[PDB]
Amino acid sequence: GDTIFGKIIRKEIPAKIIFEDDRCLAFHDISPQAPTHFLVIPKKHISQISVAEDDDESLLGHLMIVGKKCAADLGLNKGYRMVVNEGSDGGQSVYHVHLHVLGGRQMHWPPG
Amino acid sequence: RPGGDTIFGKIIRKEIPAKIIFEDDRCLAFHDISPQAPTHFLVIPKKHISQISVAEDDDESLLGHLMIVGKKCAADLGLNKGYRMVVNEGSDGGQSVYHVHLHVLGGRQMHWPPG
Ligand SMILES: O=C(NO)c1ccc(-c2[nH]c3ccccc3[n+]3cccc2-3)cc1
Repeated sequence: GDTIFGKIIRKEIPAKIIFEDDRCLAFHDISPQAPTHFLVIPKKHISQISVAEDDDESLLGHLMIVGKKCAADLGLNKGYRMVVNEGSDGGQSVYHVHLHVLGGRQMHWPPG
Repeated sequence: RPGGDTIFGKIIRKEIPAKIIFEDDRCLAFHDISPQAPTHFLVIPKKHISQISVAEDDDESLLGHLMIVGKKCAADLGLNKGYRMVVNEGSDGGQSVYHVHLHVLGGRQMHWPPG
């Protein structure tokens, strides 16, 4: 059940990597919807947040902490929006869990 | 007054009413008063963290717990077709209350971009 995000983690295709550790990867979105638009993904293949396990909690929190640290480092001092999409109604484009982080512009309401 | 005195702190302490979905020792899930989708609820920590930008490293498991509770709640509410989770930070993010909150929206097709 491989995805393009699997290929990015395995370094088989190019991505502009912002941050990496032993358990996650942050990289700029190829189809950016704001001046800054990046993704934070687990290296573990969790297909969708709906199937995340209880013992994934820390890992999921880690994505958010890394995301907020990356945002600060990228100069997003007026704020930002974090997004996780699930399933068809959520508009989940890739069946590998991913945290979007968008900023550098006013984000509007509703959030889609 | 633990929880702070944002509206969310008052909800945690049952000083202001809310439509509560789920509660444990770490968090509270309740319906949003100005819903942007057929289902729209919030998951908040009971610990007052003002915004994600000031979360501590040791808040990781708590932040994770918000998402796990969010996904469980979405399932329990019958959002079978999916949903969108949102955290807003600061002015550009449209953050309305300075107590960290995970929005969970579903029951309709969500569009792109997410605002
Ligand atoms: O000024 C605001 N937004 O721009 C604002 C933000 C939050 C509340 C608010 N949100 C609630 C969400 C869920 C349940 C109860 C809520 N609530 C009660 C009183 C204010 C308020 C009201 C206004």
